[PDB]
Amino acid sequence: IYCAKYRAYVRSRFQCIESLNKRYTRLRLIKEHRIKMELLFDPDDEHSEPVHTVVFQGAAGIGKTILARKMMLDWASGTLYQDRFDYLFYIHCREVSLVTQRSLGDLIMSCCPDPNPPIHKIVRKPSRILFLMDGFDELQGAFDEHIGPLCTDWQKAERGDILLSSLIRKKLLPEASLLITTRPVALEKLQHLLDHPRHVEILGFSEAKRKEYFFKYFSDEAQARAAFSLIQENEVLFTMCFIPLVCWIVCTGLKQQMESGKSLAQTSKTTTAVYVFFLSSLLQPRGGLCAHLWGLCSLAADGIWNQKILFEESDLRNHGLQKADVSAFLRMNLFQKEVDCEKFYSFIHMTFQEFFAAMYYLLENVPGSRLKLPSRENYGKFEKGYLIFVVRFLFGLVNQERTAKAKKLQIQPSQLELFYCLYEMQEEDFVQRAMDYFPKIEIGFLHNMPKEEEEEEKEGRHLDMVQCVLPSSSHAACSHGLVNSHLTSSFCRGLFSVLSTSQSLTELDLSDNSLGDPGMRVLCETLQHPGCNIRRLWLGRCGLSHECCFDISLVLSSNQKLVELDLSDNALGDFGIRLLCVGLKHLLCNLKKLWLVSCCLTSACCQDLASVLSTSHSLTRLYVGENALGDSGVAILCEKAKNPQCNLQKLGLVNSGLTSVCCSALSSVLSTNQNLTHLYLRGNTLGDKGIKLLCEGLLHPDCKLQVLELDNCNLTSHCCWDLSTLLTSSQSLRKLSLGNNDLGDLGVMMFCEVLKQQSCLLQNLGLSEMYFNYETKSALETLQEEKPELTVVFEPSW
Amino acid sequence: LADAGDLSRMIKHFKKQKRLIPERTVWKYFVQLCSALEHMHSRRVMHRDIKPANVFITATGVVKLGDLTPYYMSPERIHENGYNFKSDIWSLGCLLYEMAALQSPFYMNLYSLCKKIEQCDYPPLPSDHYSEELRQLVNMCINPDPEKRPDVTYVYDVAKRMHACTA
Ligand SMILES: Nc1ncnc2c1ncn2[C@@H]1O[C@H](COP(=O)(O)OP(=O)(O)O)[C@@H](O)[C@H]1O
Repeated sequence: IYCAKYRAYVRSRFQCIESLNKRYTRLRLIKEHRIKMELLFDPDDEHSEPVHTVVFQGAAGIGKTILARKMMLDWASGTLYQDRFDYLFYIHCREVSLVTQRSLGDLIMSCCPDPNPPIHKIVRKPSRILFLMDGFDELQGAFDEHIGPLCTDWQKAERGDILLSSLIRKKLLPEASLLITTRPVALEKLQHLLDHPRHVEILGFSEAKRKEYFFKYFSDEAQARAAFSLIQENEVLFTMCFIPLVCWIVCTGLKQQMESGKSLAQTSKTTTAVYVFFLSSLLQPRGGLCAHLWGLCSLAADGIWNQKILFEESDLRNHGLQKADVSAFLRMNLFQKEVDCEKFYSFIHMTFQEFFAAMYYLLENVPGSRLKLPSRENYGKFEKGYLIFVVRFLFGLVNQERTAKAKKLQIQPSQLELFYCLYEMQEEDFVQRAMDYFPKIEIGFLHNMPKEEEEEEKEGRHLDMVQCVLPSSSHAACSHGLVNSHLTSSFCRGLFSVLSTSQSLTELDLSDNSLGDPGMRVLCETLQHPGCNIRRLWLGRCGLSHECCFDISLVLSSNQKLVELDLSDNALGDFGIRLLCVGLKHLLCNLKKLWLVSCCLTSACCQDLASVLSTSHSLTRLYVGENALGDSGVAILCEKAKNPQCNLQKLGLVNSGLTSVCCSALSSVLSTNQNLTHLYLRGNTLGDKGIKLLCEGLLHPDCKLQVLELDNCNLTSHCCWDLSTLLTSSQSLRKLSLGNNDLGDLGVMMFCEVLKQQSCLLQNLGLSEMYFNYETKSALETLQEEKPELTVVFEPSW
Repeated sequence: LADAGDLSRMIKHFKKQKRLIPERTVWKYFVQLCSALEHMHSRRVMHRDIKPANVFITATGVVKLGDLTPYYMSPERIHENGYNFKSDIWSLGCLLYEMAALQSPFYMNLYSLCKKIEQCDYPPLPSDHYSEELRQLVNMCINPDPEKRPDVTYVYDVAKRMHACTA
């Protein structure tokens, strides 16, 4: 009964904002965890069983609350809503934002009293009530929506504090939904407040949808073909027009200049430049106004510094300069007072207020903002992007921008806090000010951008969905950094053009992302040309396949810079290995280490790998470790160093099979081949035969060997005395480790007996996973310190 | 049980590589750990044996979860008090410190382990190579008293965001 009345009221409320019914383009909604607003809130039992709440998140101005208004007017239009709900309540979090303890709020314009004692009777059985809380970043107070001291009752007729009610009726015993829209920065206040939420990130204006916006805005031939193309021909500002608010800025920032004509594409770089140019388009023909601008500036941000968001019928402005210029600002803004609908005044989207707050902190303690910073981000970003750009626009636009000496005293503290927030702080989700946007909007590119050449500290950023113009603008300027980025899948030259020019000092790793099918085939041209490039390289479990290999075989041949490459867990095992070995064997290469673990490989390729040691004297440490190869490669492993002077220091090896054949092959290389330091055998199903052939192999005098490991065995209680007597006979190894070996009390008894006099090894020993007795453990912990020739012994569990 | 391997293999790999496990991979394993653990506990089944050797993974990245006085032993359990769910939070904290800085927080005998437990000591993670939010999570999951330990329903929805913003 009361449905249609305030349905018509909200129709009047959100119809008047601009229209905005033939001015609505549908947007993109993402939740990966690795959409449609129709049944968005499904608690369906795929992975979201008990949920009653979602949170919307995007950057500053993506269109969350205008999407909410579209939802309200849409259901207020009906629009095929099968009635999951009955009554929906927009809660503007910059009007309810006080602390001063009102009760439940559902009468807004103070009409006749609604049936409120039946308004919660229609919650309990019909759970068809929903409160769109919107604008969490400005729920004022003292940035204090913490864990509630005391709860409220589930009728709310008492005049409890909404700081202790909506927090509680959000938190506990709700039986009613809420879809809070916020910047993700203030998710943390909402995070440890327990919710069991869902999350949706909101991603808007693509190419074709921006085209539909420019058609639905203007008339279809005046400049909808002319301004669209004239803004299209810019290197930025089509990327920047992912944000719909910048589209609103330009379409009503040259609609006033279609009368003057032909000034459209100019001076358009950043998120700062669009705001400053739009403000110049409004505040042009009156500069009188030189005092009005400072009056608007000097009072715009005390509503967040002292936290009073709407300006309260501008009685604050009735203090500071209430004249007809207020009506002029209202008419040129067109959304200050009328959207408050009774008496109050506000800014349009309050990124304007954070922008004028940046003007405030120019023209009025910036370390106070520094300390208060991460509880919110827009004020710092906009003041930085304002700063070097008006240092540039000191000689650009007129000197109304600053009235300076306050400019340098916030750029040098800006790099000071940047140094402070990088060098001992990495926060990845919510504490910003360690992001490259704050240098990006700055570009003066000779000190203040290359000061982060010093404060970089071997970083690595995270490019999952950002337009890559920003980091490519950033790190190609500076000259340090052993960077490890992530997921440059779709876009291409924002990888190429910056990883080419890294010639001062660089390094790279793209591990565990998914480079696409020509993401294999990208980075060829990045690496196939000289200068200075990657020294060593890892590609851990990345998206790679066969088709890359010949490609990177060329970067095998063309490189005098590569020393270590890894293809781990990417299925490169057959016929791409032929391309890899002909690329390596083909030319002289300065390659010293190589890593080929866990790739789906077999014994049908190692015969090629025999040649590369014999030809190349530079390939030295071939960790081929424990990819799925087995027998019949074993004679090729023997011919890997039948000859001496192979120049092979280490050799990581593979989980192998039958003990006699592999260790008989290994005896020849461990006897004949000099300069072979390490040997990591592990996971090898071996018995007495293999270690017997091993100690017969090390019985060969003047065969040199460092550190060796044999892990998986169930050894007889005689081999330990044999090997330790061989090691007292000659310093044949230096250390040894043992793992899951059921070798018993008698083996370690013989071991501490032979270790009592003339400790055989000279570096280290390891025995793990042992449930044996303590009477010998006393001797193990005893005889290690007086003779520290055996330094460390692994103690198993106790 | 899978046939690819285990997590201890995945730490021995980097121990050979002399490189710290990068954070996207850290969270990428940790979230599929936490969701399987909360799926275990929501049907009212405890584990009592949260050990890094008891973590079994395919070569694609899916942790196929293994079924149901050692060194890993909680302060209440090493003083023979109740093995609570806060002991599971303790073992998740020690497991995460192992996957963070390549070894356990307290790594012989068992007196001095209890002594540094009573003194509440552990080596600090470095700042520049792990997220500070992760270190705050670490300090929140190695609290001595059981009532100062947030449960899996907090940490799993923490790590869901930590991973969804590091996909
Ligand atoms: N579907 C749309 N059609 C046209 N303009 C839009 C659309 N969505 C957003 N905009 C632009 O974005 C702005 C509204 O964003 P808003 O919802 O107020 O952001 P927030 O939720 O952060 O306050 C408006 O200025 C409008 O021009």
